[PDB]
Amino acid sequence: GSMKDPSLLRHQAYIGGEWQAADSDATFEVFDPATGESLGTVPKMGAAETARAIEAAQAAWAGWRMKTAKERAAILRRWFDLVIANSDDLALILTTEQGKPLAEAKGEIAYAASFIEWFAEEGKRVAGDTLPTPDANKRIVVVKEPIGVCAAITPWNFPAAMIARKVGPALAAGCPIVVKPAESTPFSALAMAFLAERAGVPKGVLSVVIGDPKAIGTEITSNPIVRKLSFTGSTAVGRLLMAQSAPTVKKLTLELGGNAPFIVFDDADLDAAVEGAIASKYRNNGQTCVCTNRFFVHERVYDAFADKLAAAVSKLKVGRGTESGATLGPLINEAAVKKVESHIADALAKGASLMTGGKRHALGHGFFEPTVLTGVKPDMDVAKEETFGPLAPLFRFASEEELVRLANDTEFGLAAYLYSRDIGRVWRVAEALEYGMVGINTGLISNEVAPFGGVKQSGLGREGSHYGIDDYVVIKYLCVAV
Amino acid sequence: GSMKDPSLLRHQAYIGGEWQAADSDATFEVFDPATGESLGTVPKMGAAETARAIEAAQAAWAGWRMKTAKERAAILRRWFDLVIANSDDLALILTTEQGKPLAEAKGEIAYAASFIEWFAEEGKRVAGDTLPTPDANKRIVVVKEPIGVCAAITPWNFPAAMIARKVGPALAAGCPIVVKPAESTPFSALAMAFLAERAGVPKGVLSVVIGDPKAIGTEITSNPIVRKLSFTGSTAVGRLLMAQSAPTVKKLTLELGGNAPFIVFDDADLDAAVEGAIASKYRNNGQTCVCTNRFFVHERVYDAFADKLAAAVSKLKVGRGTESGATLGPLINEAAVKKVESHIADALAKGASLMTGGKRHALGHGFFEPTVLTGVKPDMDVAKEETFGPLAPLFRFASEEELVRLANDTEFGLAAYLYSRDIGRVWRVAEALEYGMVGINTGLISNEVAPFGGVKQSGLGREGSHYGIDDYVVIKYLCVAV
Amino acid sequence: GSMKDPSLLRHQAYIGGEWQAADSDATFEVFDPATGESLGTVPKMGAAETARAIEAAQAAWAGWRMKTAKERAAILRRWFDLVIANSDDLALILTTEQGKPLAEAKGEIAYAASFIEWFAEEGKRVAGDTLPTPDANKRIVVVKEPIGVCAAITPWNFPAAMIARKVGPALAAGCPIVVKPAESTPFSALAMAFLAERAGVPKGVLSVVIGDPKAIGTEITSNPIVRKLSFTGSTAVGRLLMAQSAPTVKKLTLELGGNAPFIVFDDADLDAAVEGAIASKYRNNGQTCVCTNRFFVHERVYDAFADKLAAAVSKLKVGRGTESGATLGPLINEAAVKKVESHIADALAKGASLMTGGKRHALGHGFFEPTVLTGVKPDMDVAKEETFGPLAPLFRFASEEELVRLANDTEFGLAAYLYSRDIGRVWRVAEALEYGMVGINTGLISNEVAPFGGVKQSGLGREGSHYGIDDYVVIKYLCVAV
Amino acid sequence: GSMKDPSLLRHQAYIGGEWQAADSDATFEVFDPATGESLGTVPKMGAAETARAIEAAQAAWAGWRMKTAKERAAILRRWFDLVIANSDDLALILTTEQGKPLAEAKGEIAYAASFIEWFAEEGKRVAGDTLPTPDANKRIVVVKEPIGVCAAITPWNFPAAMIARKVGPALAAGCPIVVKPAESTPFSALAMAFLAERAGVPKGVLSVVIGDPKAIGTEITSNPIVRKLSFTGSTAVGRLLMAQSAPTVKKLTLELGGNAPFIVFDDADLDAAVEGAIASKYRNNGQTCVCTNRFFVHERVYDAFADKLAAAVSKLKVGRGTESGATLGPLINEAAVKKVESHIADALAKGASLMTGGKRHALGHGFFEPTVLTGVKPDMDVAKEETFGPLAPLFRFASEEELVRLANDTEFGLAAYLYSRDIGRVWRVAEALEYGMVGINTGLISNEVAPFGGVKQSGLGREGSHYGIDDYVVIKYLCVAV
Repeated sequence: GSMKDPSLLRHQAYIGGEWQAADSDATFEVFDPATGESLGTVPKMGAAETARAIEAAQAAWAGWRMKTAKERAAILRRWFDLVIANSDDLALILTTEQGKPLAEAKGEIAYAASFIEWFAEEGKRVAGDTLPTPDANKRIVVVKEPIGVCAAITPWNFPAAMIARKVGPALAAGCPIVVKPAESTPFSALAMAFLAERAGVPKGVLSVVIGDPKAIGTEITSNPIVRKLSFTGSTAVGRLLMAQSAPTVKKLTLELGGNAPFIVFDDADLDAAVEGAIASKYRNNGQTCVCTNRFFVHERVYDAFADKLAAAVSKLKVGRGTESGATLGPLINEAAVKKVESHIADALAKGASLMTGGKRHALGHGFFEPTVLTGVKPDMDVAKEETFGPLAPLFRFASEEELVRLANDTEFGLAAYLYSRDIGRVWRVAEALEYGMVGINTGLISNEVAPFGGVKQSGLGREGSHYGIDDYVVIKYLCVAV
Repeated sequence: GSMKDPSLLRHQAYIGGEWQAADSDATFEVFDPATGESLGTVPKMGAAETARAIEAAQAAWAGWRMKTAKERAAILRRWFDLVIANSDDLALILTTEQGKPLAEAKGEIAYAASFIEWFAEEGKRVAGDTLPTPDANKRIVVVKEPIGVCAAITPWNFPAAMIARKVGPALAAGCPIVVKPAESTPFSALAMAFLAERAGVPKGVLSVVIGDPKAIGTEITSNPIVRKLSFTGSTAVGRLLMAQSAPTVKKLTLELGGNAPFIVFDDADLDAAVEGAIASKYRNNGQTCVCTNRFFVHERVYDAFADKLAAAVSKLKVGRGTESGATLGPLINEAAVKKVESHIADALAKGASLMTGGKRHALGHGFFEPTVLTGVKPDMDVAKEETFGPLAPLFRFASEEELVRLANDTEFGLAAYLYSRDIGRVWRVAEALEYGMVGINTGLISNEVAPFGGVKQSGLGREGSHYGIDDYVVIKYLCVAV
Repeated sequence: GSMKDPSLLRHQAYIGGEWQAADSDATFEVFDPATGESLGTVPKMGAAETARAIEAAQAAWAGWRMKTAKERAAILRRWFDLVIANSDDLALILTTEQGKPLAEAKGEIAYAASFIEWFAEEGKRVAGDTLPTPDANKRIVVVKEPIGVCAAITPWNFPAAMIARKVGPALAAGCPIVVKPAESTPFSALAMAFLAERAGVPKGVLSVVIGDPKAIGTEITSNPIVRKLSFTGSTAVGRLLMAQSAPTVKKLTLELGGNAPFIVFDDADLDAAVEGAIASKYRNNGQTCVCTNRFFVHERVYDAFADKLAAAVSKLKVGRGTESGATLGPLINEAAVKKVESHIADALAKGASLMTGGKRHALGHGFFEPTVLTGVKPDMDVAKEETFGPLAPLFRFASEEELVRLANDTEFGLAAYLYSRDIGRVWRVAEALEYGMVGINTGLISNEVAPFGGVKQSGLGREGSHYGIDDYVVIKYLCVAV
Repeated sequence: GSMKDPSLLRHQAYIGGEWQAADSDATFEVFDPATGESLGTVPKMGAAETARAIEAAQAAWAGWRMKTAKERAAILRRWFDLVIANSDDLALILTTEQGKPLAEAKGEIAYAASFIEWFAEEGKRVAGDTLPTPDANKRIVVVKEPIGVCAAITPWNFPAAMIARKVGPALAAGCPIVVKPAESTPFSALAMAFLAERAGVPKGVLSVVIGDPKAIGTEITSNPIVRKLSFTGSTAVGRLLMAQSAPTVKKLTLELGGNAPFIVFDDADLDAAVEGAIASKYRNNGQTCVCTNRFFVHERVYDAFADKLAAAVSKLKVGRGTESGATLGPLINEAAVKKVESHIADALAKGASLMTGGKRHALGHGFFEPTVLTGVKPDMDVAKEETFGPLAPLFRFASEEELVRLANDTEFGLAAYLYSRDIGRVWRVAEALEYGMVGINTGLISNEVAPFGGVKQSGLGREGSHYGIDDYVVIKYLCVAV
């Protein structure tokens, strides 16, 4: 009702090119995380409807792959344009359902938009090889072709970007895709589906399914038609999805939990590290995959860094995403708040000091006071688990050799940040760090052209860049007798 | 004992760079598939020995990865030369335990060697990117680094080559590897470990563990130290290994089962076709992963191809691998023979016809008569199972639409072969075929410069070429503030 | 004149981002090649004006290269959109000043636009390297940066497309460019430049200089600020420009003359070969760099091919470009008419038989009759020179060995065309052909994704594809102590 | 004389696979630059002898290109294996003919051999692409093939490594090569040619021509058979060869002259910067092309740098190459000595001061005292010209912005060196420097895996790395109708 185009808010799922309600007419409700008020209902679908979405995708494949990359890119770039054109609404829809301040959601829409554009262009560059033959009577030619029907289970913390990142490459490679978005935040996904429809995406090529994650998830992983699956969420769930895809040996991309260390050295520019700490810890209220989970600060600047950070934090305003000056929104749901409190409680019981914040905000719901902790030790839960909230735990380190042992002492290896001004120390530490991504004197590393992903328990594959499309195609060796 | 160097025949496993028997002193016996005799005993190890193997690898990693690509190349190249130098003995050991003729045994050592050399060279070429930044204040640098400790489980059909194909890339990358080879053929695996040891491979970088396939398998898949696992074998086991590797989200390479179509068209050169048929079918007594399973012949040339194939097959000489003039050795075990008999009896029952062979060979043991069958229809078992024996089942087709349907009518998609003279037809059929590898006017396609692997249920990833090494490295994004 | 945007027609040059007359008010006239009428005037500049353009490009470079690839892509994309939006006007200017039919000029405007788009995207993908080091205390990083001020000299046959193919990859790579279009068709370049102003290309980044070919040329080649030059035209002038460019060791793209053989084999589809002949021979009245210069038809199908070619030639309509249905415009000038005459007269004199046309057309001016010749032999002038007109010289041949020798008996090696069905003969002949580009069973091969360029005396470098931007960047190796 | 294999010293040229004296039986003499004592005679050949070597190259091409890359690699690896095994004598030949210390000569042998190895491996990896078509009816296939007959003209500073830098990539590409080495140091070329003959390099594939620089060069550049030319030497000669090659549009690789700045910033590790000064200024007695020509040291560190520099120069023992402890052999000839003295006198005349050296060494001939100069300004000769002698001229600088202007105030741009410890500065400066190669906190940059070459008047193309082979091959685009 508050949009230039209210038909962007959808209360039906998108199955095989058609807008539909659940087969049983079951629906669940979606609430504004800041106010708690109802935003309406969406379908509560399951295995049967997902099966139809998968079949449709299979039936849509031959016609979609038969197009040139240039043609697919004409549709994708039309989709891109529509996303740009409806920027203000898409952002409002997102802010309302997910929480983040309008400025951040407009960032997310432009961010999302750029993945569509990037993969439109990449589609035209998926390239094979002609190679030198080891046998004179033979020639070697290698081509690439879409893998088949793709599926993707996206999370709630970036309800729009996550759709573009997973839809973009599949369609660009010549694949149809079935997407199950997060139950918390389905509107942003459906808003994308609707604009993709307008752009001229053929029926079946794109499906957004909404309902029960075990029912839909189970169908996706057991269905032999689905040849590749992408999942961005918790490490725990990702391990299970790998197990359920094992019977049909699916090609997997897994984007799992992190535990980002953010390292402020002896010789770092302190102010800039503080600028980069606010960005890497407090944007999206600390709920991103890439968010700092552990601060490691050198003895010799610990005291000075902590003050500067405490100051910086106190200039951040908490309030509803639609209010001006507002930079920290609510935590997504009730369970998110209880997690932060748990980490704070564990730290306090183990000897930590509350520098600032530490409790729920008076505005209620998901709002939580930006928190800084000092004297954080590695026996505390925050050393081993992700907070997913606005909490800055500061560990102390003495030596570069101790740091690397500290930073790496974790199951996960997604993002990592490092502030130092010495060229040789930067490399030595960056190289030693078991992480897929490393920010060097920057707190913001995410973009469309760089390969995004983790190592170790943070999963498999890479999204964005020229590396992004690789997982969505499969390779063919042609050995030609001459 | 008929070797220039009798110490190549090993009866102890190679753990952490130490020759050791099982912790409980247990053993199992290896037999000669051609003559039934005893080739000796090897350790029957299990979990605990594999665990020490795995820890040894981790202990060895820091040192091995800190060598330059060139320094690693030196050692691998010495191992190459040592494998070349000891070709005859390696060929004898291989024939003795596996069955294949000496010519094919020597063929494999040569093939195995070229992999070692190839990856030695590739290691010096594993490369990252520098990409144009989307932010003026930042710089994008991409680097590649070893994933971690690797594991490989290899089969018996190529008990030397498979070792080079999986040890080679790992080491080149900068990875240590634990290798559990087939219990039917362990000596080939050990002999190269022995030659690798002499080449200067430091202790812990290579292990060859021998014994209980389930116990050793479970240890490998559940151990968190193992970050990537390669497996070549049956699709049924591949699926389970992917399930078992899930709790740790390991990088998987799977070279699983196939169901190769050999395709003879209207305008094929029949004499060339028959030459390719014999080679793609009767290599290694039909026991390669890429062996023709289903012959599809066009109705115009069906009777002529059948007569020419039948005549050629009947002139092939069956004997023990060491016997000069013999081109067909034994099937590996009793189970293999019975499978071939089952496939024949099945086809015969359903109305097919015997053209040559069909029975077990007078020499007994694993010796089976090279067999050709006409009148084979898609309802017969061999249409859906791999034979892994010297059986040419001739199916029949009329059109180009029909053949694509029939050839792709399987869960598998490894190797396929296509004989036709029309360029337009060649490309058309090569694109429509869902296989990772396609021979065009040839029946021999396997080399070290071409990427080897399948699609669908044939597996994940590629081996050989510049593609082979990518699954042993992990990529790192560096965002550098400017 | 009679266009939606009359201001698209330009009568001033674009020196350093500002529209200017010659320093000395001098001009020269431009005439319609179909009807001889004065189309208006354009400046007659030289060394002085060219030096300001060059000096302007250097002043603009710092601010242009400082933009992200993303940003430059946007500006080029705005230019792309305008080129598409104004497609109809830009066609008529092109037809009016060059002569080719409207359908063809429209086709060229799209071609031209597809190039702007392509390099907009390639600009974002110019990539360097991180390499495995051969000395453990060092690290190798390769990066790529714009070369510097570029210059381009373009021909008259594609006066829209050539501006796109040279301005596109330059600006995309971070490079400024000074252009001198063919003084026979300068409006099409000026129009493009005008739309680039509208797109927001910063003053100095683009310059279109018009006037004395030799003075602008000699100033381009003598000036040390021009670090790279791109030339598309005759081999004669290409050889001179390389020499003039030696004292500053410029980077050179040279797209020179060809002598394209059109090869029709024994077992070809005759009807597709005729379709191929029409498009490769008579499009833009035989005035393209890739236009067939010599037909080689197998003895066995000579008459059959000649008859069908004669029939299809007669089906073409000669007339002015603005008239509907007209498929053949005039030859761009009188000297071009005299070249065609010179070639025909020589063929007859040495024994060739005329089969259609052979003289100038009734419409006068540049109009010449569609011409086919038979009994053509290697002693003829057309065997060694490019006609650049609607002349189809048919040569005879009796074998594969003989064809390769005939097709290669030339100093040139740009485009070549081959019609055959036998997979084995295609590869043998395609490989044996000393040409940069080979069309197989097609007569049209020009597009944005493929590397366009020749070998031998046809020049150096490649335009388009991902190879196209590479000559516009210089590579820097950074050796970094650890 | 005193060499394990006295037949490595050749007094005859190598033409088309046979050792010949000139047609006219003319010769000229080769002296030791440390004693003046005659080392023997070599043929003084001309056009006629070159022309033959070229024709023999054209003849040998087909049979050389026909071999697989692996087959060519086995021949190149035996040549590698013969250079390593005979490195002792080859070093001694090199010292004797050129001057540099025995130990340095050995480093060059191992350096030259590394190139042979690298390209043997690279030849196996020359790759084309398969690209996504913009037209459904067509397929895009790109292959690479050898360019044809290659010529190389090599200088004296590296009489062995330069041979291998040009021959390796050529033979690996599938080309034959005619090499004319420096008239002053021909024995390294000839010894390696001899080894190549023994290695199994087919006759005609490699020729080494000795005689009149002007006569041989002119034949090479005028002959249309020669389709590409690789040159390393002075910029002046480079400009002439590009002019001479213009009538036939030859593909050029030009490694031309430098003007390297070694930059010592405020925050450098001064001891390490000295270790890099010594390594970049006095290696090969200042006679390398990547030699430091201009030292730029910051105001704060100026004094302290100079003191430490002279303090390391005193440890450097000038002596004949065979004497133990000799780290500085003689310059090549009197003309080089006259040049060093020319700069020193001009610098003194304009204000500079002598720190150490400044005179001819007692030993005479072409030995010269290692010289350091303080108070050098831009107005001096050594500021614009290359010394090619042991002369460290120390320039003073204040701001960063100033340094970039001074460092780039030259037409040349091969190597640059940069010492600084601030990550941000290293990147800002290294990006701003107009040079093909920049060394970061190191004086030694040259190796086989990195792209070697310059920008601006320093030439065209790259040597070593995967980029090295690209200039030896040609791109063929195949547009296949399907």
